Amino acid sequence: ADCGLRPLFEKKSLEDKTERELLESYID
Amino acid sequence: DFEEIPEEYL
Amino acid sequence: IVEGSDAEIGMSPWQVMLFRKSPQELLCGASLISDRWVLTAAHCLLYPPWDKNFTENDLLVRIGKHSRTRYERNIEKISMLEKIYIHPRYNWRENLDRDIALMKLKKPVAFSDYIHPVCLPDRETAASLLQAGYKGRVTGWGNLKETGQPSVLQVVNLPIVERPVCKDSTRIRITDNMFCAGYKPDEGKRGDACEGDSGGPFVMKSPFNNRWYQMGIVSWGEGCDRDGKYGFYTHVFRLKKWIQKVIDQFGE
Ligand SMILES: CCN(C(=O)c1cc(C)cc(OC[C@H](C)Nc2ccncc2)c1)C(C)C
Ligand SMILES: [Ca+2]
Ligand code: NA
Repeated sequence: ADCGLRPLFEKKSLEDKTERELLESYID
Repeated sequence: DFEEIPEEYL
Repeated sequence: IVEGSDAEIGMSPWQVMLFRKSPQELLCGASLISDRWVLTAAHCLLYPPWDKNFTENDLLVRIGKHSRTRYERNIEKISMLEKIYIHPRYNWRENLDRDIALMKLKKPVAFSDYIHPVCLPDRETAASLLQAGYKGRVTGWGNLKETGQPSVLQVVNLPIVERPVCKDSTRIRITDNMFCAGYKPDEGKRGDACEGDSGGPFVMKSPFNNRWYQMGIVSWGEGCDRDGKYGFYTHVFRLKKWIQKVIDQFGE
């Protein structure tokens, strides 16, 4: 239900240092 | 090298 | 992890360390998929050519960790194994096809800021994210080089590689239950899993729903971070009917 949502990141709307690199690779 | 864990778990 | 970096606190709260009871040593990585189930590679538990065949009482799982070697008091949780389930068609004789195993914990683990399960992909997840070029993240406490050991959990992001390149990189037979990841020599960037990282998760953050999915499990590689070689990962979605079969039959 809350799988995959990290308490210290997604739950608080904070991003880790390199998740943007992943997002940038997801071109659609 | 690994710190010992508590007894309870062994 | 070769050529990665230190993880942030709580960055991979599904990360699990498989710990040999005695002698005390890192065996493998793993991941938390619910309060009682841990996912890993079958070869972490069973690989007869290396005289490896672990049973439940040989191991512990350590959840919530960041430091490799310390007992992280009031943060980590240590769980016993109730039962191991290895894929019945795990092909250890040839190429580790279907390199997957589930471990049921004796008791539920309490979630916390440092302990939280990862999602498993459905068909659409896999179709959307398991594409060449798309990057995932591998984490672990394994070796820093093919030939030290990290003080804290390491992370590296690696792109999924086109299947013909994967195939052309090795003499081992590749199956549809595997994928490979890593940079090509001409890409200049580096990184791989290494000894000790087996069984850990390859995760991707869905840009559709903001959730982390475990797409792969660290499986086999020839060396670590060698140019022109790629690490291989068990394709989790392709094995999801088995995962679901096990959890539905044996879950609480
Ligand atoms: C080439 C023959 N095999 C292995 O040597 C092998 C057998 C086992 C049991 C593990 C292994 O690699 C473990 C290694 C830690 N895995 C990596 C994954 C991604 N990158 C580097 C290493 C490699 C298998 C059967 C294909
Ligand atoms: Ca080949
Ligand atoms: Na490589």
